[PDB]
Amino acid sequence: PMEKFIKQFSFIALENIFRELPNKITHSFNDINDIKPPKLMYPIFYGSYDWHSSVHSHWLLVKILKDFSHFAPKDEIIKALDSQFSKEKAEGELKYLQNPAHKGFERPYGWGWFLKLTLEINLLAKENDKAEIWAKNLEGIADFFVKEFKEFLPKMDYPIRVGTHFNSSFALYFALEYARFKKDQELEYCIIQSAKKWFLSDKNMQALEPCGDEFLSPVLMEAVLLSAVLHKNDFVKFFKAYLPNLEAKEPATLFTPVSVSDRSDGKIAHLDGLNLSRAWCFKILSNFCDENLKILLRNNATEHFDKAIAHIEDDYLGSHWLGSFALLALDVDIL
Amino acid sequence: PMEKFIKQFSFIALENIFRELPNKITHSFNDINDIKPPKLMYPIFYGSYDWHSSVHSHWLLVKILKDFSHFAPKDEIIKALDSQFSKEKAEGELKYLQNPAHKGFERPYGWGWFLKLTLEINLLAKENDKAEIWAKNLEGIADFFVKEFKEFLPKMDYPIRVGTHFNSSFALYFALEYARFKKDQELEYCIIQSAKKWFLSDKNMQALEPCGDEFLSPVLMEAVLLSAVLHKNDFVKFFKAYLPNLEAKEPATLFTPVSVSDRSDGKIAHLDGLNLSRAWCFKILSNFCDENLKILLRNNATEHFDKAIAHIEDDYLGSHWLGSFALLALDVDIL
Repeated sequence: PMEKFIKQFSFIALENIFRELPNKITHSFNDINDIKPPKLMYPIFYGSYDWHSSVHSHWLLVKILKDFSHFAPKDEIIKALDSQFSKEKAEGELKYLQNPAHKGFERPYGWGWFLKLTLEINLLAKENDKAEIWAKNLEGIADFFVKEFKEFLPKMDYPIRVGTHFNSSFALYFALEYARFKKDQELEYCIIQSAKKWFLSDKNMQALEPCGDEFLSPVLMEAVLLSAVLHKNDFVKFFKAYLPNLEAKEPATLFTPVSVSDRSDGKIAHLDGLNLSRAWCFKILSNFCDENLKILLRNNATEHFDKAIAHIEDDYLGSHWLGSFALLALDVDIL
Repeated sequence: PMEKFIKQFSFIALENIFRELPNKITHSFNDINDIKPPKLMYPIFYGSYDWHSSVHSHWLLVKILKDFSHFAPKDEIIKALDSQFSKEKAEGELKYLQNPAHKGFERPYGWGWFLKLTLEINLLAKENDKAEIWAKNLEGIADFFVKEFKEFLPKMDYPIRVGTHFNSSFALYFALEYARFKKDQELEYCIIQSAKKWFLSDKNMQALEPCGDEFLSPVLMEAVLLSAVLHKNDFVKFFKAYLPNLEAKEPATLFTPVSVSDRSDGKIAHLDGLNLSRAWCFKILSNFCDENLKILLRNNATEHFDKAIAHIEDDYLGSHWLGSFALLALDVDIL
């Protein structure tokens, strides 16, 4: 069952990381000469349509290598990642990141996904010596993003709730996993304090969702971050007041997989990812529920997943990223 | 009182529209040679930090020329606009827009602001012979955006609510003004039908605002669009059920000017614009209210405006755009 998915995910992500065109850059500069093709600006992450999608397509391959290598073109993936994760190319990425004219680049979606990639590489490095070299070569970029989080989070009086790549909860969820693995107590504290400051008074959520270009659910992603930030007992109480009518399938929009009118439009194509990431969030949250609601949410997750899984290769505007959310949804630890 | 502001805004905008650096592009391409400095990609709108801010800095200058010329450096503005709005440069912008590899560029914020610019030029062309020529030279670009709107709105099953440049209500508010001036009945119908479909069931808004990078209020901007879409008596009934506790200043966030922790960060700097755009929206909405709520919202608007107006020149990350929102708020007809 996973066999078909892993083969498909492998093919997609391997094509993504090397595919140069089409591409979209979001690039600030104060020097007219600092306008170059992505291949030169981003020596590793130039493919997969944009920088952050290339990062998590690399993550998808690392995750497949760590946990699903029997289903995957293992040798091809290892050769591909080896030529990508070199010291010189990583120094090129760090050079772009550390240039003051590029301040704010990829905040926070690329930051969180990069820490998730670094985390997955370090976990693979527990058994694979090549991944220990990859982890060493990418350490400087990871340290850059950790520092940027520590510098920026204290400035955030307010969260960013929208279900696009600016979503605060998504990026901090991954940064928190990274922080706990690295035992970065200061990053962990910064994230926990920020989440509590922003979200602890949220209750009886309206959930005006989805919006036309969202690939994340504002209310679910926030709950998922808080499921890692709060103590279990505290989270269960918070969650019951947060969405108090879930057992009646309310708010109804969360139990209705979203419609996708045109997969050839880059923004509307995000809504396929919403059905996938809703499935992912529902599975995570199901582990904090009593048995009846647990199964209800997992059934809901499967209905959302099934509405999107068949379309992840319809268009490169989907296939350059949807595989990562499909695997995230599939791989949640069911407890 | 307006005198200081108009001379200030003119001073700011004339520097903006010709200032090349720093700059930020959001640029998609399917040809590796299609990566050029903004001055070549956008022969008119290469300045003022980014394409859409350049467009509405041009609007600010046109608006000043039309309605505040006694306070303005008219000869300098006319000379600047004359060299900007040439047939050759407009054809260059249109060439970029019509390239299929650039599909979706600047949707919808740049679209609405360009139609607002075109509207103001066409109004100025009733009295100024040079604006007649500018309007002819920009007509192809306006026609392009009108066509892209008519093509895309039927695909939007869901609105975009976030208070950033993806905000549907902001862009459609300006596009609707343009449509009514041009007597484009189809564009008007598209907008009205979209707004009704997206928003008519919204009631008792939670208003989890602001978020950290917003320069628009989701709930207010939506009400402002509906104030132009619905008949007055329908809007009055809708608005009362929409924010039922406004007369008791609830939700409290709408009566609290937002905090701006760091004006040197491009995203946090948006929060200065939010205080200004809230003031603008409150003034518009006050004209639809009974005397009690009218007075409350107008006092609230003044406090929001006063919290931001002094900071609009603190940093280029603000001055490349804040003047336009200051003028919008100052220019609302109090009825």
